[PDB]
Order: sequence, then structure tokens, then C-alpha cells
Amino acid sequence: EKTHFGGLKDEDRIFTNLYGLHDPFLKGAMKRGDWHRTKDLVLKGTDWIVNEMKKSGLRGRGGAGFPSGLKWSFMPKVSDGRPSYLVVNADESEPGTCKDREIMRHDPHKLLEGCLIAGVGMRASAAYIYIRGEYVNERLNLEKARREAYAAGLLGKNACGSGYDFEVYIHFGAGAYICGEETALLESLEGKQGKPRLKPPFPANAGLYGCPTTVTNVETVAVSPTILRRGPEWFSSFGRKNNAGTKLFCISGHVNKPCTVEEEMSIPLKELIERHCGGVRGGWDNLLAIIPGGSSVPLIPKNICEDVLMDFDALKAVQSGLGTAAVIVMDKSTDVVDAIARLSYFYKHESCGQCTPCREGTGWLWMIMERMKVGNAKLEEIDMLQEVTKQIEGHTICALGDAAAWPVQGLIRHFRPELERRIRERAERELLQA
Amino acid sequence: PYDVYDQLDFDVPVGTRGDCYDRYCIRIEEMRQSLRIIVQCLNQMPSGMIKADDRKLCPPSRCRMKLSMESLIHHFELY
Amino acid sequence: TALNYHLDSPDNKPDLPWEFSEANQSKVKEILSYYPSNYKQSAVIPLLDLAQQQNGGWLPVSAMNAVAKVIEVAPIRVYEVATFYSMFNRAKVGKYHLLVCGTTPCMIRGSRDIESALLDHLGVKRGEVTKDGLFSVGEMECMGCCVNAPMITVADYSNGSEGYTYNYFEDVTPEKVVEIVEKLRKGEKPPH
Amino acid sequence: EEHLSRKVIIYSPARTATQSGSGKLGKWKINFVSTLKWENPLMGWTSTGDPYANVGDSALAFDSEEAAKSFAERHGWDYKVKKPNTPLLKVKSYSDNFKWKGNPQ
Amino acid sequence: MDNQFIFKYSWETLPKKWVKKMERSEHGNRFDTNTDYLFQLLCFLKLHTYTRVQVLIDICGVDYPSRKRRFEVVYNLLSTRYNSRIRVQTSADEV
Amino acid sequence: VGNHTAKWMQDRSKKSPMELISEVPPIKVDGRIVACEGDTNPALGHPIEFICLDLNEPAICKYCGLRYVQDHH
Amino acid sequence: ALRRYPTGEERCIACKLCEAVCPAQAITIEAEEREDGSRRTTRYDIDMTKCIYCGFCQEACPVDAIVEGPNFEFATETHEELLYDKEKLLENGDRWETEIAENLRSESLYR
Amino acid sequence: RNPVGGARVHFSNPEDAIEVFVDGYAVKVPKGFTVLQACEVAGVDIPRFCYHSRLSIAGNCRMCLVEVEKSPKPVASCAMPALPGMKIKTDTPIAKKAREGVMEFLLMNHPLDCPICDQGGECDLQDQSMAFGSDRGRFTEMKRSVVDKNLGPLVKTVMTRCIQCTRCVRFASEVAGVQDLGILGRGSGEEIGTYVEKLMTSELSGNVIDICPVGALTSKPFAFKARNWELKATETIDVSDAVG
Ligand SMILES: Cc1cc2nc3c(=O)[nH]c(=O)nc-3n(C[C@H](O)[C@H](O)[C@H](O)COP(=O)(O)O)c2cc1C
Ligand code: SF4
Ligand code: SF4
Ligand code: SF4
Ligand code: SF4
Ligand code: SF4
Ligand code: FES
Ligand code: FES
Ligand SMILES: [Zn+2]
Repeated sequence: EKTHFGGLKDEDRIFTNLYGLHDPFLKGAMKRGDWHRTKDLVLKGTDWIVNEMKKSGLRGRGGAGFPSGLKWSFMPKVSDGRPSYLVVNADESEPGTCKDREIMRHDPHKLLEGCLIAGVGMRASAAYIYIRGEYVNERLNLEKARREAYAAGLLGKNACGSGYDFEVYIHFGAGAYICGEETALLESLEGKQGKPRLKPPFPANAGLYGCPTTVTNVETVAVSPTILRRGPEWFSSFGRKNNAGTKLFCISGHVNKPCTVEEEMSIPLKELIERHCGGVRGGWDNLLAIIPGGSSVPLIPKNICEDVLMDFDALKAVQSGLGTAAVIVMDKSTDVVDAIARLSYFYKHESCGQCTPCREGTGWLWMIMERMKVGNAKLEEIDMLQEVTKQIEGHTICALGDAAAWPVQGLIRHFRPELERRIRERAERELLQA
Repeated sequence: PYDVYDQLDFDVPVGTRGDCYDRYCIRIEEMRQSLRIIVQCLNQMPSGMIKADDRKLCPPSRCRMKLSMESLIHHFELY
Repeated sequence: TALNYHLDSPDNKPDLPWEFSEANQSKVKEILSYYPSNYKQSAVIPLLDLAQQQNGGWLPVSAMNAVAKVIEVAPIRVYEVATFYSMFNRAKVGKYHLLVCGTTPCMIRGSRDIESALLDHLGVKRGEVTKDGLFSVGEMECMGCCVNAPMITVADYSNGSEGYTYNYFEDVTPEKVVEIVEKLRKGEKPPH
Repeated sequence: EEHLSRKVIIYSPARTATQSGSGKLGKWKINFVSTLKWENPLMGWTSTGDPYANVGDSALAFDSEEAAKSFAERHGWDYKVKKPNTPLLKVKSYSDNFKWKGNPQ
Repeated sequence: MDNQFIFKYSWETLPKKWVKKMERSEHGNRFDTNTDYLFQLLCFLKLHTYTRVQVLIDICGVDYPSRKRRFEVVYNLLSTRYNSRIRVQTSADEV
Repeated sequence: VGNHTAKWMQDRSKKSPMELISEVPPIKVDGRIVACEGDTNPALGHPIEFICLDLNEPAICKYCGLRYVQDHH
Repeated sequence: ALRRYPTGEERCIACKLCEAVCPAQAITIEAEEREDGSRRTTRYDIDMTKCIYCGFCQEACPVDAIVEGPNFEFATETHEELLYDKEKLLENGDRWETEIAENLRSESLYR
Repeated sequence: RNPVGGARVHFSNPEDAIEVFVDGYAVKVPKGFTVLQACEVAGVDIPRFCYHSRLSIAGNCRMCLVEVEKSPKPVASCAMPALPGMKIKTDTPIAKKAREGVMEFLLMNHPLDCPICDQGGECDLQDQSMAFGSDRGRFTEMKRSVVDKNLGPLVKTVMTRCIQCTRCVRFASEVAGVQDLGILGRGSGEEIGTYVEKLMTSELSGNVIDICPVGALTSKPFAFKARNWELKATETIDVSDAVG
């Protein structure tokens, strides 16, 4: 309700095959409700689909949370000769996230019908599904579902008997985290190195092959048909205002029972962990720090986690983000400084190397963080560490550079005494030993 | 005044006749006043840098020039 | 020991002939059919993956030159792609590439307890193939969240492109990893 | 007298190609074309007997084309003026990197 | 007698046609004058009670080849009475 | 003995500096990178130079001519 | 004097900083790639009759190659003996190396 | 104000022109000019490394950052198109701080080679460090190092100096028409090279020496022979063919 959020029922769940108990193929998908009367939805026209998306309040599920309907409306109404492309981002290489993998594993037909619904809502003639390279088994599942849809007439020429021709193809990456970035995905799909582009141009004006293009997450695309069929007002009824709908959640780390669950948006973080995942290993008092969604947002401490809600606006106000809704939980036994230094290694390793502050700064951050892990640093280096993060942030081509500075900035902001102590203990050991 | 001459005590001898003998006595008295100043400089000599810190006008130390890119660039430019 | 350049060797040099097999020409044609005919370069990644599967799990420089010919680009543009992405092996690996020693999410649950036992049973160091040419150990790249598994990866290049599998194994222990190696040696696909 | 009948070139030196910075242009020089130098047969040092060996590049300078011309004509030198080349700024777009190739022919 | 007082008092008392340029700066108070007035300006400054510029420190020339009057002649002067310095400059050519 | 040295060295009793630095054996390093300062006291040497040892052939310091190699591989 | 490394290699790498800073223009340098690829002078002349013995060259050198040593007793009978070439300078370095090195150790705490 | 370098600006039509402000001053530029080109018309010299007027825009060095009103982030002027009413600031504390931070990152792994480097004395990196980033260096860790590459008898290579601007790669593809140079690898370990051992055969290959802003690509026959301050410059024409 309007007061409290959580406790989503089975009847409001969109992904009705999340645990893989039923058949994910065409017979089972039609049994669950997929490809049901799809012809009439597309005969309502592009303008109606975009309007329903706008009214549903759906926001981008890829981390940025941009409103989905406004983003589809960016596509041109009249073609200037160039075709229009829809690109589905199934390249989730962010540590701790598997929501898109589970969608491609147990509801591929939701993705395929979402691909067609989105394509009509974008006036796009073809769609490309960029899957992660190591999702080999998932891709083979998707290709089988795609072959099923083509034979049944649901995809291809005269899709579902409506006269709208729509091709769906499948592409896969080769193991690069940066290729999940929307412009880097476009470059990788063009057969080049996965290096992000500058903006402008924006993809809706010059994207794939220089043609108008929209890149959207698997989750965002896979929920459009259920929103269309059940209506935007049902979807907007969940969550707070501007944070509408339902979210796929995955909670890992120091919890009694980790699991991936579908839950109402803006659910309290504490309620989420205690209701679906038992609780912090050792009780809620044992909690030390939580990473709300994905390793690309800053951590929050125990006092902030007590009443922060799992939505875009709530986590923004405490200097964090919803991200991919990949909840990583750390109890008091974790070495937080080691955990952050381990993330700093990941961003140095995953940097595409194109632009100077990220290419050179990510390595510098990792080197300092490895030194601070054992206290082999001066107390004034913590301030210097803070300033190097500020030199990276806002000065890079893409948002990986910001995502590299945020975990370090959060550590200093919330656990500076721990770093200061490690420096003190090392200095005390240095004085007595020699 | 310039440098630290305002923090130092010394007399300015002047003549009364303006001939060669006054100028001889003044130069003698000026060496006694120079001796007086040197003593005060010796006693008031503080610790610190002997070169202006700005890094556009003063050479870096040899160790800095051989260890830091910025210092080497400045040394190359300065010389 | 991955390097951003190539040094000529008897089994890896540009004058060695290399082309897609006749049973692979059909796959090559259908891969190219997904993209506009004047945008063939979009096929570089799936074609490099298919070349890797045909050639036993690694890409000699001749294989890269062969893909560059199909997509009609200069070979340097293919070298850029093969060196940028980490799934491409530019040095020889065994018939079964074992990928271990994960990243951040699995080290918290003690992931660095599987590698040393693997090299000790296999009798090689990381990066070099065994004498019989069956097994090599490589750096795994991780997905997911590492909740219920110090995990390992197995790439099966022992049956070319028509028997290639890329599977992840859960709950792997210094014992269980060996059980995988022995079933892999005997030909049985280990359960995952 | 003797050094007042030499012919000079008045020109504005262009930008060096080894640097992208434009901070040395706008100056106007008087080139005395001092090309009479040889090697001293003791140490291999470069010798000259021409007094205007470097004054045209080291000391004399002018802020305008007219100033250099006026100075040359007052001294009686015969001058030729070489007008400097300038770049033409053209419309450049980053979006051009991703221009559509058109339909396959 | 600071440079603030000299600049203001010279503006009020000097005949206007003598000085064409007045620069007040921490580098030095400077009075640019035409050549036909240089002698009279220097006699005023020497004899006037409120200036008493009794010492001529030196005279130097500067060459400006890009100028119609290429030579600048600079008179550095000193008042021991008021502990102040003044710079008086004028331009000249070759003839 | 070479042409570069013969421009200035007119005495053949001692070896040229190019000969002398060639006789110093390459230094084995455990790792792929080594920093050379040209002296035990860094202030008395040359500006610090980081040298990569990925190539089989020994790597030369561009300031002092010392050669380095990877010890194991 | 011109100095060597303890291996016998020359310290000078022909940066030409000393030539540029020299107030008397007493230094002349020619250089080219050596047969082993090293950046070395083929000519290094100091005109001892133009030099003002200021020490600016020793300050400018980044590798401690050129130094003003402690010898002051080198009067000659001819002007040409005071035109020092590269080999004479390196001979001076060999003769005075023990004293020069000790002096540099002494003065390394001030520069 | 005189455009930078005295550069000429051509207008197809006076109607096809827009007004932008560069440090308060008002300039008129053709439609389609970038922020950097507007700054040149204003006579303001923006520091740059990856940008070359005769090559496609790359926007990777991040040295051309300026402040744009109502823009939340510093703006790469080389790539950003100019818009009517745009207020461009180049000397603000945000722009100055961005330049110092980027110059710090550029020199982090750069080798202490100015004495042995032929670019010394005519080096954009040297001049911009003296001007824009007047940072006392605080990087104390180990620098990365790169092995040199063989590109033939004309282009000598010292790749530790490379700042990965990709001017050489873009020149090879766009101007020379011979695609031999690429950027291999990923991250701080990316290296400019040909991957396989091959020499630069294009008849315009030597031009990569001029466009390389650092001493990574230099003329092998000119190596170590002279410093730029001791060379007399003469402007003349070439007689090797009938082009002049
Ligand atoms: C380093 C990086 C990695 C990213 N990875 C993904 C990803 O794996 N999946 C995804 O949907 N978006 C990813 N994004 C966000 C995309 O740039 C883009 O905003 C998103 O795919 C749009 O999807 P949406 O609007 O439907 O949420 C990534 C962004 C960055 C900077
Ligand atoms: S910020 Fe990092 S990942 Fe993004 S373009 Fe720059 S170097 Fe590449
Ligand atoms: S001492 Fe050295 S720097 Fe000074 S004038 Fe003599 S040669 Fe030149
Ligand atoms: S003596 Fe020193 S300063 Fe002079 S050229 Fe040699 S290395 Fe450079
Ligand atoms: S390119 Fe050469 S001259 Fe320029 S900063 Fe680097 S080492 Fe010094
Ligand atoms: S070699 Fe030179 S031009 Fe090429 S990327 Fe490196 S710095 Fe740029
Ligand atoms: S052990 Fe966790 S991904 Fe490899
Ligand atoms: S000059 Fe604009 S980013 Fe390199
Ligand atoms: Zn050395």
C-alpha cells in the first residue's frame, strides 16, 4: 500500500518461472501467458505503446533508472532512410548480479515477446540481443526459443499475423565488463573493440551502424508485455511515486539463505533481508556494511541500512544507488578495506583504457588501496586518496570511471577510523621492531 | 630598506667637513658597523628554505629531479 | 604470459595455411546472414569464437588472418579484437581448458583453495599444457554472486566446434576437482 | 654603405609541425640570408665573416608587416615579402565517426 | 611623501601641456612628456618646494625598432628631501 | 672500434666505453620489470628508468647501458 | 672533467643541457646513435679560454657527467692546449675520479 | 580578436551562423563548429593531445576539458558541438583543476627521459606541464614499462613515452590509407603496435613522427643529432616531384 511496501504476492509477480520448476519453451510459455493475443497489442500502434509505458512509470532496470517510455519516445517518428534498431543488453558482467541470466534461462519467451513489443514501440525493424560470452548455455537456450518463435510465426515477417516485420538476432560478447556500457556494446556489436563513445551523438540519433538505436536491459524489455496486458495502472500501484513497479532482487554475501526473489520496489532493505534471506549471518547486530545494488554503487553503513528503502530515490539520497539490485551483505567479520581494495583491482582490470583519468587513475587507486590494506601508508595519503577519486570522477568518457571512485569514496566517508587505525598499528609495529 | 635590513641595528656615519679625511673615517666606521650587522645576522639566522618554493623559477633538488617527472620537466625547462 | 604482440613459432606463423572447414562454411554463412552485407565486420567475434573451436581452443595468427579475409578487413583490426577480449586464447591450451582462481565475489568464501591442488595433480604450472596435450589451467572470469560454490570452469575443445561445451561447476573441492579431471580424461562429461 | 645594399626577405615564421601549440606566430622577421659559413680547420667549429649572421633571428623583430617594411626601406635594403600561410577552419563533427554506410549495393 | 601624493599633486600643479601620460604603479611613478617640454618639466620638479627633485640618478636610452620614434630616453630622478623617486621619459628618433 | 667512437677516441690502449659496457653480463631479475638508477646511491646516478623484461633479448638501460634479463622466464 | 660509470661506460648522454645553459658558449657538442643504439656524443669540446668557470654546466647536467673538479694547476704554454676535446676531458675524469666522487658524496646533502 | 594562428573562417552563408560566448566575449562561428573551434576563433588556446584538426575526433586524452554553463560535468571541447547562447569558460577553477588532474595522470607512468628524448625542447607535454599542471609530483609507486617495437628504418620507437592518444592509429587508417598500426590490449596495458612483426611501408609513414605529441615515434636518421633550439629554420619548397 501507500504506507508500507513489501510482501509481494504470487499473483502480482511478472516472472512466473523464476525457480525453473516449469517448461521455459513455447508450449509452457503460452501456458503461463506469453504471446497471448500479441497481434492486437501491436495493432494499437507505436504511439499507444509508448503512452502506456509512460503511464506505467517504468524506469530503466540497467542501473541508471531512466524512465522507459520517454526513452522509447526519443526514437524518430518518420524515417529519414535509415532503419531503426533495438538492442537488448544481456551482458551483465557486474559482480553479484544474475537477474538477467535467470530471465534468459527460465523466461526466454518473455524476452522475445518484449523484444517485439519494444520494437513496435520504437518503430524498429530488427532487434539484436547482446548476450555475455560465458552465458553459452543460456544463449543456446535463447536460440532454441528464437527458432520456436520463428517457426510459429511470432517473429520474422508478419509477426503474429499483424503485418509488422520484425527480425530478432542473437549476438554474444567475449568477456569484457565494459561491453555492458551502452555505447561500448554498440561498438562491440559493430565488430570493434568495446570502447565507449562520447555523447553527443546520442544513440537515438546515431547508434548501431549510425542508425537510430535504443539499448535497454533484459529486465526492462521482458516486462513490457505484462505491463501492456495488465495495464499501466496495475504496475504503477507498487512502490512509491516515481519508483513504480516490481523489481528482481538478488541477495548474496553474509545472509542465512541467499536467493534471487521478485519483490515490490521501495521495500525496506532490512525487511528484504530478514523476510526472504533469513537475516544477517549472526543477527542484524552483526551487520557491518551493505552494498545495495551491484559493486558499482557505494556501500552504506549499519545506521543507514536500518530504514533505507530499496528504490532509486531513497538510495540516491544516502549517496548510493539501486544499481542492479544486487544486494551484497557484509557482517562484522569482513575486512572492509580488503573488500574495497579487491573492487579497486576489478575496475583497474576491467577499464577499457581509452581515456586518461580512468586508464591511469584506476591503477593508482588500486596501488594505494593495496598499501592501505596493510597500513603501509601515511595518514595524509587518505586525503590524497580522496582527491585522486575526485580527479577521476566527472572527467572520463563513460561511467566506469565514476564507478571506480565511488567504492573508495564510500570507504573513506564511512570507515576512515579503520584505515587510520591500520596505519597506526603498522607504525607501532615499525617503532618497536626496529 | 630591502631584505632584513629593517630588523638590524646599525648607525649611519656622516661627515662634517666633506674632505678626504672624513670619507676615510666614515669607511673605517662603516667596517665597524658592517661587523655589527654580521654579528646580528649570525645570531638571528633562522632555519628554513634558502630558495623560493615556487616551482616555475627555482631548480629542483638533484634527488627530486632524478625521481619525479614534474621535477625533471622543470629542470629541463629552467636550464 | 599474455603479450600484446606475436613472435613467430613453427606452429604459429603467418605462412601456415588456415581456413574454415567445409562443415564450418555453413555456420560461417549463417553467422554472416545476421548482419547487413556491407557490415560484415560485426561477425568478427562469433567467427573468432568458431575459429577457436575448430582449432582446438586457441587462435594462431593464421586463424586470425583467415577471419579478417572473411569479413574483409585489415588483419590489424582483428588483432585488436582478439587481444582486447579475454575469452580468446592466443597460446596453445589443452583439449580441456580448466579455469580457476576467481575474482572478488568468490574469494570471500575462500576461492583460493582449488588452484594448487589442480596443478599438483596435473603436474604443470598455470599456463602450460600437459605432456599428453589434454589439460591446461587458466584464469577464470566470474559471473554471478558465488553464493553456494567455490567454483571452476571447464572448456571442452576436444571435439572441435561440434562438441564444444563451456560449463561451470559448483561446490568444487580439492577432491571434487580431481574427480572432474579423471572423468574428463576417461571421456565422461562431469555432472554440473 | 656596403652592408646597406644587401637584399632581405620579410616574412612571418610559420608554426612548427612538432607542436600543436600556436604561441609563436604573429611575429615578423627580416631574413638577411647569411649563408657564408665554413669549418675552422683546428676544431671543426663553424666560422663566418658575415656580421649579420644571427642578428636577423636573435635581436631584430617586428610586431607588424608594415613595421618591418618601414624599417627595411629606411635603411635602404631591397626586400621581398612572403605572406604567411594560414589554416582554414572547417566544420568537424564527432558524430561523423559513426556515419551510416547506406544500404548494401 | 608617497607615490599617491606625487601623482595627485603633480596632476593639480603641473601645466597640463607638459605631461601626455601618467603611470602610477609599484614599479614606479612615470611621467611621459614631449621633447620640447622635457627641460622645463625637469626644472619645475627640481625647484618646486613640494617636489625638490635634486638628484639625477641616470639617463638611458631604449631602442624600439617598431616605433616611428624608435628611441625612448628615460630620466631616473631622486628626491632625498622627500625620499621618493620619479621616472620622466620622452621619445626621439635618429635625427 | 666502431665509427662512432673513432670520431673522438684516438687511443687504442684501453677499450672504448662501448666495449666495456658490452662485457658486463646481464643482471638476472625475478620479475618482469626492474628500475635502474645507475648507482647504489640514487642521488648520484641517473634519473630512474623502469625497464620491461618481456622480450627474450636482454633489456638495456637507456642511460647507463646496464642490461637486464628475466631470471626464470 | 667528464665522468664514467663504474662499469666504464660514459655518464654523458648528449642531452646538450650544459651547452644550452653555458653563459660563455664555451661548450660544443655533436652526437649520434652509437652502434649499440646508445645516445652518445661524438664530439664534446670545452674552450677553456672562453669558459668563465661558473659551474652552471655541472648544475645543469642530469647525470653528473660534466663536473668542475678540484684541479687548479693546469697552466699551459700554448693556447691550443686549452681547447679541451672529449678525450682530454675523459682523461681528466679518470685521473681525478677518486677525489671527485668523494666531493660529490660530501655535497650530495646540500644539492 | 584575431583567431588562433590567424586561422581563416569561411561562411557558406551569414544566415548559417550561431553566437556563443567564450569567457564573456562574443564570437560568431559557422553551424557545426565544436566548442574547441569556437575557442580558437575567440583567440583562446585550449591545451590538447588527442585532437588533430586533420584527423577524426577521438576525445580520449581529456586535456581539452572546459566548463560549460548549465553543464554538470567538464566538457571535452574537441568533441562537443557549439550551440547558440552557449557560455564557455576556460580559466575557471573547475577547468584549471581538471587540467591539473589530467596532467597528473599523464605524467604518472611517463618515463624520466627528457634528457635522452628527442622531443625535449619542442614537447607539448613539457610545455603544458609548465603551464597548466604546476603540480609538485606525488606519485611514488612503480611506473609501468613497455618494450620497444620495430617499425623499420625511418620511425624509431620508444613506447614507454606513449600517452595512447591514438593519433598514429587514426593517421594510418584515414590519411595514409595503410592499416598497419593498431592499439592492442586493454587498460593501462594497452600498447600501440602492429601485433605481428611488420615495417611501416606507406610513403606517408614519416608523418606519424610529426603528429606524435611525445617522443614515442621519432625519426631514426635524425636520432640524438640535434636539439630544436640550435637549428635554424628556413621556409622553402620541395623539388622531389612536381607537387611543390
Ligand atoms: C561499466 C558499465 C557497465 C554496464 N553494464 C550493464 C549491463 O550489464 N546491463 C545493462 O542493462 N546495463 C549496463 N550498463 C548501463 C548501460 O550503459 C545502459 O544505461 C543500460 O543498458 C540501459 O538499460 P535500461 O535503460 O533499460 O536500464 C552499464 C554501464 C556501465 C557504465
Ligand atoms: S572511463 Fe574507463 S572504461 Fe570508460 S571509456 Fe574511459 S577508460 Fe574506458
Ligand atoms: S664553467 Fe662550464 S658552464 Fe660555466 S662557462 Fe665554463 S664550460 Fe660554460
Ligand atoms: S655533459 Fe651532462 S648536460 Fe652536457 S650533454 Fe652530457 S649529459 Fe647533457
Ligand atoms: S615526451 Fe620526452 S621531452 Fe616530453 S615530457 Fe616525455 S620524456 Fe620529456
Ligand atoms: S605512439 Fe605517439 S601518436 Fe601513437 S598513440 Fe602513442 S603518443 Fe599517440
Ligand atoms: S570462484 Fe567465484 S567466480 Fe571464480
Ligand atoms: S583533446 Fe579533446 S580529449 Fe584529447
Ligand atoms: Zn641505468
